[PDB]
Amino acid sequence: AGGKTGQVTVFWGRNKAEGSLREACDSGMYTMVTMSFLDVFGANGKYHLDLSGHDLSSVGADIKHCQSKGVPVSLSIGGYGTGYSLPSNRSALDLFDHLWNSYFGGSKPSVPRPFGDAWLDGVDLFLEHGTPADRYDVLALELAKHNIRGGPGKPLHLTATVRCGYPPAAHVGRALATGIFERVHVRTYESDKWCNQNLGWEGSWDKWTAAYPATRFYVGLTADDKSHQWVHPKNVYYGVAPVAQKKDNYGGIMLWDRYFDKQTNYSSLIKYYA
Ligand SMILES: *[C@@H]1O[C@H](CO)[C@@H](O)[C@H](O)[C@H]1NC(C)=O
Ligand SMILES: *[C@H]1O[C@H](CO)[C@@H](O)[C@H](O)[C@H]1NC(C)=O
Repeated sequence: AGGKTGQVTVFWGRNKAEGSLREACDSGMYTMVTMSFLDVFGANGKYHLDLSGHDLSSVGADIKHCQSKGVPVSLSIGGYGTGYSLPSNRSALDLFDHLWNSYFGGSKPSVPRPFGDAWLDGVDLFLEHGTPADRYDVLALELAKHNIRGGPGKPLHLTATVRCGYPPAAHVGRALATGIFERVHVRTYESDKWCNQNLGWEGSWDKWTAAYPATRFYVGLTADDKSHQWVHPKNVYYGVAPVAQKKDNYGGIMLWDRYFDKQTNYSSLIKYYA
């Protein structure tokens, strides 16, 4: 049976008023910060990073500062938008190259590095949109092969942030089928009828965790106390946390997002139940 792990992953980059990345890591509330989102990519070779107006000039320094404090920083690709797809093996490999040379251990004269010499700690796949033609499995495998634990490089935490419902959309299922994802953040705060904190998340949680034994599962909760899917701390303590932790592959809690958490201080208590 699983149990508390003390792990709390939070999303950052959705609202410039949420403070700098450095501030997030300095709060001592998170064990991982995931920036969002690289929202444009595909078979045409055009890539875009959208951090909602945040000052990009200081992100590199903040990333390194976070890492020095033991807080890894990841980059989520995708999002709720419609500007991305990965319809071929070639497009998947080109995206890997772009990520590698722009944010990780790669270096190419023609490719600028948004955060300078900072080297990110992971990649999260937030694939709201996709088709059976997408090849996220090819991208995932390449990223997994660069998760080095005993050689020239550093660990790369490969994750996916998915909808509550099981089974997942085909393109997500194809990627997860590789079996090499380290963590999956199951969003239980979407309005999805039959599958959210109000009703059905537990059943889906059972299916998700059982289907991917090698992957650690995080319960995704919203820090927006105005949401109909918000879970009061006392209900996380006596309900959500205990139930989620019954599974052997429970990994922790994911929070959406830094902005909301900053306004409600949700993690102040939640980090103790994770
Ligand atoms: C694309 O990659 C997948 C997985 O490696 C492979 O099964 C498929 O044959 C590839 N498509 C081709 C033939 O380029
Ligand atoms: C949570 O703590 C912060 C500390 O700065 C405080 O500003 C905030 O008002 C608190 N949350 C509430 C009750 O709004």
